[PDB]
Amino acid sequence: GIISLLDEDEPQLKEFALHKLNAVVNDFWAEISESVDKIEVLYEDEGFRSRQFAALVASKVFYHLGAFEESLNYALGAGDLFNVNDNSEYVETIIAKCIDHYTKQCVENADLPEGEKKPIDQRLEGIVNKMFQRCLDDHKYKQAIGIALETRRLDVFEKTILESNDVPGMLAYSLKLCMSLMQNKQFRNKVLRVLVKIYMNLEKPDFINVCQCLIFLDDPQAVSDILEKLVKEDNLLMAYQICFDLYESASQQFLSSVIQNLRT
Amino acid sequence: MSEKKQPVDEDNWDDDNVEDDFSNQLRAELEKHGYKMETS
Amino acid sequence: MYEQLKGEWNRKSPNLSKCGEELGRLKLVLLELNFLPTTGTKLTKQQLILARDILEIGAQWSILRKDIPSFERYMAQLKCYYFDYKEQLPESAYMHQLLGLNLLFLLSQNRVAEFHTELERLPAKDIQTNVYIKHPVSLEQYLMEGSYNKVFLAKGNIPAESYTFFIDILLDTIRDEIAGCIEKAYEKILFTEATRILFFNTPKKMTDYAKKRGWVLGPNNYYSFASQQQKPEDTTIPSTELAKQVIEYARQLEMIV
Amino acid sequence: PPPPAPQDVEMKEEAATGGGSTGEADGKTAAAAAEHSQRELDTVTLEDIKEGKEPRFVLRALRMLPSTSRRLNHYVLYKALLPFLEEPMDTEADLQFRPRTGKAASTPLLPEVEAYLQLLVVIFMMNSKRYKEAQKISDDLMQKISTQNRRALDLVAAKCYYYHARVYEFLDKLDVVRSFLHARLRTATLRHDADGQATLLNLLLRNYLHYSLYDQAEKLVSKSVFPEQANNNEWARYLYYTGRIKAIQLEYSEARRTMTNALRKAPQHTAVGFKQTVHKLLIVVELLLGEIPDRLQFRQPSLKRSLMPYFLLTQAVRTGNLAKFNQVLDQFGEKFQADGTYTLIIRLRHNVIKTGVRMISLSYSRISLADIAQKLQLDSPEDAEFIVAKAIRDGVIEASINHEKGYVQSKEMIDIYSTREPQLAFHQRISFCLDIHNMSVKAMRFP
Repeated sequence: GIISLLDEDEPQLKEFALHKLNAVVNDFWAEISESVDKIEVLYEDEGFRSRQFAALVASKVFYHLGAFEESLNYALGAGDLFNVNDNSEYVETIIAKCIDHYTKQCVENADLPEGEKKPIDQRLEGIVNKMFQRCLDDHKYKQAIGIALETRRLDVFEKTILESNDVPGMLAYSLKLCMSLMQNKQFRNKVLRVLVKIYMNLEKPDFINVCQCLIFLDDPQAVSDILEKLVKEDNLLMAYQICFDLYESASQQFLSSVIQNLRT
Repeated sequence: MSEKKQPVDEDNWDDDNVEDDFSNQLRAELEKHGYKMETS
Repeated sequence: MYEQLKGEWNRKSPNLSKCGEELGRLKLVLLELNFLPTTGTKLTKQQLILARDILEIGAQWSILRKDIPSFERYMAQLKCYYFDYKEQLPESAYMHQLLGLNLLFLLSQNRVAEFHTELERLPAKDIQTNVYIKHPVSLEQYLMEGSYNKVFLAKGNIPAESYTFFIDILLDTIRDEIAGCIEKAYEKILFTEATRILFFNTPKKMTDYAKKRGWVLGPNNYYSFASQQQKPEDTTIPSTELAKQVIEYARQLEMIV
Repeated sequence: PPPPAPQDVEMKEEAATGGGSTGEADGKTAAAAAEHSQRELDTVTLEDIKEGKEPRFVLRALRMLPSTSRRLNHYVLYKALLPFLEEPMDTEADLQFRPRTGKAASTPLLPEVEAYLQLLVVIFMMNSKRYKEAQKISDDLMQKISTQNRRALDLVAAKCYYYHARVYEFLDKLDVVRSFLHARLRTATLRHDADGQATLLNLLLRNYLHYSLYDQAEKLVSKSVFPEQANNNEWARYLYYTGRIKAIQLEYSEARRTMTNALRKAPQHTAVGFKQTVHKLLIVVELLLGEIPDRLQFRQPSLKRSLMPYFLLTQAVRTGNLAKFNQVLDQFGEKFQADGTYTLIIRLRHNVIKTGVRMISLSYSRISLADIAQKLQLDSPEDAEFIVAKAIRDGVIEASINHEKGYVQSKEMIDIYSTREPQLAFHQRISFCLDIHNMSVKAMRFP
């Protein structure tokens, strides 16, 4: 019975009222369930200094009901209490479905790749990279590669190779993993080339890198890159593998591409 | 079968409809009825 | 605690400046501690006891001022204050008639589900005591009878308890079905059934009521010559939409095979 | 000489039922359980029926490598409690066979309910269910290995939540278990629907019509319908509780059909008075209709000791005696206040007047007003015009008052012949029939 207290527009009793709200919120579920309009009254107010916690008790009643776009609105207008509060099933279920909204948002962001995409709250992705800092400090390669490709985005994936004093294998098995599952080529080309760039600029010269992108990306420029370097340091026991792979694996017209790049 | 609340809690018997109809209605069934015709 | 707390026992409400200054006072009372999360050191509940009683008399001062959302505000509040953890709530004699006024307006707005939820939240004292709830349930016998005679026959015995603002709404909520069947400028007078509105032979009060917002039926007819219900009697055009039901029925056959 | 026999067959209880359940649950998904794993209900109520005993089956539980063959045979051989119920965690943490955690946290622990000492082990059952509720909470934070709690242990889980109920009731009420329930709902809302909420919602209404009253309106926003109704027993008594609600919400014409439904969906037996005592307060709504037949078609003589008020009460209903009214009230109002009966005492007069007006209305095309004022114990012709309008009150059969002095010019109403009103409803009759054709389609879909 708190809409009687919601008759008051002074917030100086509304702090006591919201402390009542999260106290008997498990009993009075149907109290707010029609009072959503007055929740929007105290929410859209620019003078009510608890519109974020009004969005949280709105998160309570739409956690009792389970609405999605409401949780998107609480990602919007809950702000700080949407971000730092993350140790509860009450918050992790609704933000879990908001991460699901984010992964279909990334589906949208991979639907059309040239500008003009749908707008993104900086907080729905703020919880993404905030939960991803837990993934970086957790340091598990699942935690890196999973969220790095859930986003279908090469920036945080580029940042996943920048983690701590390990990665003896991501920089040699990452292409293996990405080829072992891939379905779309539209961004696979870019992932496959941005990995072999840092594999050319790895601490170790690798061979599976161009051994894979030379046949799944078949660049005349990359075969000229490995031609250029593996001739440039003047060793052929290392160009052994990939020149005899140029004949042994590759097919015709890629030999045409490299014979464009032979003498130079 | 304890259903969680309920454990806490033709001889003369088909005629009961006729009898509860006839409790205070024609309680003799004839001793006025055989004597109605000379009332009027 | 915190004086001018009980100082208006005889000069209760001549003024709204007194009652508005006590609105600010009670505002600060609500700002004093909290509602009910604190129980131990029982004096911190005894200010809630005194808060219950001064909000009882504040509801008296707010029902004197003829205010609907403030009085139901204090009714929700004092209802939750009788929904207090204190098993040791003493005899507050305001409870009987504040529940009486609650129940009175609660029936006056035609909430019989709320009438019986009030009956079922207190089955104990409503057996033989709580006479200003036991008298509205004799009134519920009278309205179980479907009252138009018994409104006057029960208004005979509520002469002075300041129930006035809400028994006036009871005299509002007395109904108009005979006006919705046979009235609207002529039945010579419908006086002898104790209906409150249908008294007062012809002042402009019941002339206003016999011409109130029209003639409650609506279109195509008056009650000077009655429709006897409303005159719907449309057609069997719905044979065509049951024919539509046949169409999607055959669709659902096709979905079944 | 009898107790060496449950050493054989009470052993084969866990062998056949539990061993087959766990082993056949390790594969063949959703035939993993629910072909003899949820034989659990009557085979484990029977375990609490079919058969010192208290420490024996609760020692030495978690051993190693799966030697429960030898360990349960030790439980057999040993027939010749302060840490003891916690010893299935004190031998070692269970650490394997996660379908067995709730199973052995239910089946050995629960026979103290039937041992009935209620003093020292109900708090130990509280602790054992703190362990089992630690499983319930920790299935999604620490047990990211496979399903094993929906497909088998959810149907086990709702049962042992009824056992939670059996423990929590015998001392007190529960409030923390309600938000705990709605959390259990949130981890069963979108992923895999369990009854669960409806279990402690039956308990919610069961203790709330005793002690809280706001919550039917919270059911209204909480009415996730759950049309699965697999047992139909829980759903039957669910209809019973909400029919008590609509009786106290004074909804009667809905109550008669939904409570007759709730009766006819009880296949129950055991004429101790389960179906009978639930059915009496069921057809209290027919006592509130204004119409009720003679209750000879409803009585089992085991209910007779309880209905010693009730038959004379329905006599008072069919009659109109105020002496019988008040006498049945004061004398025979015992044993029903424990169920709650005093909302019929206000409107038994309405029951009288509706029974009378039903008899007279279907009896008489035209009646007169100042003689229907003397059919029953009426008062006056103004009371009779009053009660004619109150006899309509909803849309009853045509009764126009002859509005000069002819008292009433009522007649019977017509056109129910066979013309459009039945064929207005037969679309919905065969809509129900095509719903049963959908039941035939799903009958084909069951394999």
